Amino acid sequence: SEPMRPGVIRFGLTPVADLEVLDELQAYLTQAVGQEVQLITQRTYQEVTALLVSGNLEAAWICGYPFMKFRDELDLVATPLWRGKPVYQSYLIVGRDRDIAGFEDCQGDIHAFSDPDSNSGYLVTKTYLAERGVSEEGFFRKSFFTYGHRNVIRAVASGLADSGSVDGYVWEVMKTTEPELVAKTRVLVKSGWHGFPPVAAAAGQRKSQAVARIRSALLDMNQEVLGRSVLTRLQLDGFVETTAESYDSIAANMERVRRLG
Repeated sequence: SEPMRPGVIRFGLTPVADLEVLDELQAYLTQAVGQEVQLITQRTYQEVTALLVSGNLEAAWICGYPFMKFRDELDLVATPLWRGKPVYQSYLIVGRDRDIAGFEDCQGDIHAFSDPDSNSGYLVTKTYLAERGVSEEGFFRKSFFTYGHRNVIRAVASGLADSGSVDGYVWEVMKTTEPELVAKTRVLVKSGWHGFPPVAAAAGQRKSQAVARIRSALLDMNQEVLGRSVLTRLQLDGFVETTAESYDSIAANMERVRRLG
């Protein structure tokens, strides 16, 4: 019960954007919170979520799947707004010129998933498979993790993967920033709408001044020039408060996948 506190406010995420964007987000959070905030990048959602649950981050930008997986150990801070709504889709992508009708035609593909703890990069496609009585090992000739949504698009564009499961927000953003790369892909399947990947805190930190200041920095991010500059680079509109109810559609798919196979 001797308290442990960090030397600096730590904000965890996966590399969701270019280094210049992340530097600008770090600068914004430092400015809004009124003291140093350090961005801690990890490769995987397992890594970021584990650091947050164990009290080695003040907050983290995670995914609805890891959030619902550790629902009792985590509190929602804020949900991003994209194209005016706190929701997104999983895209199943193939090569631009690939001649197939739908999901069934992907049998025997090499498939690129993003991360085993990603809603849009794994769980949605896993739900499509499980509903039809198959797993990735049975349906695909090979499946692998890229540990990055932009990397799924690169894997399909380069022809190393026949198909891929990607965050629809990331595909739409990349279409504007790297149009010649994304033009080598097309969307075969769009999923249902799910809660946009949220910012969360450890359950034992509701009272925390650090979490309160990070929450305010996110909700008030449009108030100042630097905040609006970061949001413009992310193609996000801001952050809103949500309840766990917003992530019920992801919880439902987790329960479905658990009950099947």
